[PDB]
Amino acid sequence: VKFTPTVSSVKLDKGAFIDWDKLPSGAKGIQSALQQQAQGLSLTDHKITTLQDNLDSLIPGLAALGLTLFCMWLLKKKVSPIVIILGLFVVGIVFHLLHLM
Amino acid sequence: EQLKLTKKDRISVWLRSTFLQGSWNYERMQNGGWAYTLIPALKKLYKTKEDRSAALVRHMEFFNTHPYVAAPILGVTLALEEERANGAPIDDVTIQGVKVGMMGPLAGIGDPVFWFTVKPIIGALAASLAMSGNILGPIIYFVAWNAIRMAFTWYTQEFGYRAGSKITEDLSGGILQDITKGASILGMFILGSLVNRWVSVKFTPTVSSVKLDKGAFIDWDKLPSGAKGIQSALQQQAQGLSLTDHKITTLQDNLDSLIPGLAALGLTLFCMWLLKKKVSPIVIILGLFVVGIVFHLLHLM
Amino acid sequence: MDLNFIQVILVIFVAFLAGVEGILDQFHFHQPVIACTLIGLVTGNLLPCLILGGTLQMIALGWANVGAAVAPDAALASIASAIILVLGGQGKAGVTSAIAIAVPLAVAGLLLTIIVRTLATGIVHIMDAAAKEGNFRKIEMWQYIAIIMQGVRIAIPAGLILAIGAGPVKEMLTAMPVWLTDGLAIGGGMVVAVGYAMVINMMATKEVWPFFAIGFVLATISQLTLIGLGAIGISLALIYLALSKQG
Amino acid sequence: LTDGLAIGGGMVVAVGYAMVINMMATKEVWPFFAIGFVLATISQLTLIGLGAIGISLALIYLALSKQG
Amino acid sequence: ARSYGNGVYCNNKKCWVNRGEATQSIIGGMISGWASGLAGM
Amino acid sequence: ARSYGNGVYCNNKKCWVNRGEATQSIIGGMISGWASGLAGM
Amino acid sequence: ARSYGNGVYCNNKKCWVNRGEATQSIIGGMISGWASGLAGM
Amino acid sequence: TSLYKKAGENLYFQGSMKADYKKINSILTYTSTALKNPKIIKDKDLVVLLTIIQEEAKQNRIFYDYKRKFRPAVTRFTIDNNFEIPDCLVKLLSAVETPKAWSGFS
Amino acid sequence: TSLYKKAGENLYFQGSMKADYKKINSILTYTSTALKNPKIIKDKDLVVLLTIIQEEAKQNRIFYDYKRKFRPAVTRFTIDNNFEIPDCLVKLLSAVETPKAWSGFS
Ligand SMILES: OC[C@H]1O[C@H](O)[C@@H](O)[C@@H](O)[C@@H]1O
Repeated sequence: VKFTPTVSSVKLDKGAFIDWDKLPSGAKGIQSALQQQAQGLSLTDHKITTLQDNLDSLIPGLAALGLTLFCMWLLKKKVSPIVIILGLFVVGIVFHLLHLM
Repeated sequence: EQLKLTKKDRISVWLRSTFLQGSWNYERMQNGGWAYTLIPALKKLYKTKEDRSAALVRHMEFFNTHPYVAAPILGVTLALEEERANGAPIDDVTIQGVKVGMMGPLAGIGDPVFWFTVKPIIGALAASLAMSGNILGPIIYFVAWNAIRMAFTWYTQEFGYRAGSKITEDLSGGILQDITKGASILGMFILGSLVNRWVSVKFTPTVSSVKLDKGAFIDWDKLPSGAKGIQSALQQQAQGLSLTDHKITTLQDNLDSLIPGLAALGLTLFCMWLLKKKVSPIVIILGLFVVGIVFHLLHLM
Repeated sequence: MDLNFIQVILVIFVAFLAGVEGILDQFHFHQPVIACTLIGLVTGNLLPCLILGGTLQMIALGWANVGAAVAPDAALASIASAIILVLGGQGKAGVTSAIAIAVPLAVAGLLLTIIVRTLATGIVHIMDAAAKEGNFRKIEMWQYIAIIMQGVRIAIPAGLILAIGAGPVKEMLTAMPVWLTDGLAIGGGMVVAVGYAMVINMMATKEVWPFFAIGFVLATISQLTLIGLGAIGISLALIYLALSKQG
Repeated sequence: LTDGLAIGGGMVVAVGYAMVINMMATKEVWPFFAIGFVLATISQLTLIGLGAIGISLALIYLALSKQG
Repeated sequence: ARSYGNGVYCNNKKCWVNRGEATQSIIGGMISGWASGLAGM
Repeated sequence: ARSYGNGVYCNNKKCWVNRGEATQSIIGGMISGWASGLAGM
Repeated sequence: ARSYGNGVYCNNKKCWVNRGEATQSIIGGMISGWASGLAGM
Repeated sequence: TSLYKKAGENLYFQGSMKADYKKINSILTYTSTALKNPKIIKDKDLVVLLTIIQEEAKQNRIFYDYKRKFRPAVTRFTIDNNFEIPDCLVKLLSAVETPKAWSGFS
Repeated sequence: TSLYKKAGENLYFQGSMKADYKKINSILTYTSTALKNPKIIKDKDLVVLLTIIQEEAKQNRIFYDYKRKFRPAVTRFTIDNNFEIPDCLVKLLSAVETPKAWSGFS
């Protein structure tokens, strides 16, 4: 259960990205870029956060666990598993059409 | 009460305790050194030549412990034999009982302290000093190790002599079962970790080298120039694109796909089975060396 | 090459001292730092022998005799490697070949000390016969003889290496194949499984195997250190004991 | 349509997991489910390692329950 | 580089010690020795 | 690439199998099937 | 950057909040507070 | 020349030699004496180990205590018996094998 | 001026002031009364805590309940006693220290 949409795209400050414009030339530039990447500097000047990132901030697999628990509850309510399978296919198609998955 | 062990006799016993492991046969390990250590004491205490022989035969029985923690046992034995020579009713069973009941737990507590705690640290310090060309390393090792050894042996021997079997009845009981249980659990855990991490069984050969598709490698030929090219390469590497157009999979990769350390665990279990089958460990060590050489010759390791 | 009569005698004496402390194991003259540094001092090659001793002591930190199970004999490894390094020239740069040959020499010394510890049984039987007579002098004499024999165990290979002069030593040092060295390194890296097997067999029961499995699996997390794993094991043992005493 | 069908097919397995759990879930074994779920988030642990951990935990629990 | 245990490595011309691996080896040997000694009483 | 389970992926022109994911799927199915079969007796 | 807790950092001219660290701080404080409150009855 | 054969055995196997008769007879006598001791009888683990040793001795073989269990059991019995040991257990302390080499912990 | 000294103590240590005699006498009286209550006697933890408090009061000192144990124990006793509490425990509820500052969970 993976979610595509992005919730925020902030412009990060001057000292947090590599700033390829001000970079040495040749092997020195490659070394500087690798060192800055190792220090944690972003490869771009914008920090994009997705809904999947927010969900994984709590715990990875949260949506999968929720879907499994909902399926358990539906099965307990005498809903046939084939209806649930067809509904899962339909939900996948719809969420793809809505750019949610 | 006229027979008393002076400080000179205790000093002689403490000095002779250096030769505790002089013989070390395989059946009664430290019996000869234990009997040799006590000779001045049994020489002063006993005189009739039947007491001498009886004491010697008594102290030639099986003995084995850590050579340093034998000092309190020596002191307790000195006190007990001094009492026995004075007419006290310590006939034969108390002395051997004290010896056997002390040699076990004392060895089990003294091996980790000296062999695996103090010696590794002091030796590591000395080796670090010596590899850097400093002569101070061996000097520090010798001085510290010998000072600790002699001080511990002397003070523990005196404490045991002045206690006189009291420490035996003071402690020891059902606590040694809980300690053994917890030690066994921790040992199994840590030995599993050590079998996973320190048994080095690595396989070199590759099982497959496939040519991966166009969209899975960086394609350095079609890349920007300058800092833009470096940024594009770093971004593509972050996305998981391979640095080459071929994906090489090794046998070690396949083994780690199941679980890392599988070959080490298998080798350890095979060694356990071989040891159970009365195969001597030295044969297993030589065979492991031979297997390493052969596997290197066959490009397997 | 330059070893005169005095230096040969001193080398033999240092080897005998290392062999004696191999069994006595009190003054630790058999440790690689002490033995290698003494060989260097008596031979005049102080610095390379000191470096070799430090390296071998780092290698031989965990060589401990526990019960009847004997560790791989650091004494012979140290003495033979130092003597071969001295005889082969190339003092500071020859440490690598000495380190490569040290471990097989350690195993050979382990075999030799097993043999000598087996032969000590006859000496102990003679000492029993002496004790049946109350003879302290005979017991002391045979203890001294046992110590002397154990020292001679190491003193003889040193004398043999000295007899087989520097020529053959150098010719075998240079003619050592690389594949042999790499295979020996691989084998030495695999040796520790024997000690692990012995320890596990000592403490293996069907009630503690799950803890072994848990430790083995948790060691696959590279971000966990050994102190952390030990703390986890201690905590698990404490919890198991607490839940077992109430039953 | 093809991508949505692939997403749905990737989501289908939750039904089988739900049936199995419903069959074998009690309030005494839910903690083991939670422990396995959390430990699966460690990507460096393989499935054989997780299975070995589960088997060891079951053995320890049975051993500590037989003496009670 | 050939590994020789306790973090000791050797080229064809030089030997050195990895301090982190040596420390880990010392710690692990200490823990295992304590556990085996106490378990064998 | 569209994922179809058991390490099977398909492009718009080609299908392939990831061997590692396929092996993991087989192992997990084996463990889960054994556990569910033995738990349901 | 100077850390001030709950994901709050400040330069010599600007202050900002790390949202992930703030969320983790809230969650951890919640769990610890619940546990300490219930354990102290 | 029996010592050389014993050394060869110790370097190769366990129990591959003749297992000389006097030691076997002594082991049998001491195990029979120990199994008739009520304090020893109250100790189940020691009784099991002594029975194993006696069974081995009945077939002219020496017990290969590769698990290193007999001597800690004797020590436990001695500690539980107010630090007192019968002569039979003292003489039997030197009747096991206790594997003779190992590789270290690192 | 005793309140200022108490504030200085609370900012520095615990028990560094005189521990005025009236409070100590009241604590002694109520602890003696409570330890003679059969329902309280049936509660072992409350008896232990009251004994600790009484020993502290006998030396003109106030118990520093840095573990925060006394009041939850009194609450547990009250709940187990059909939600009823003797007057001695009510008066002793205000006889501990309960450290006066902390840093938060984050
Ligand atoms: O196990 C205690 C003791 O046993 C034997 O005597 C020898 O291996 C010693 O080195 C060891 O310390």
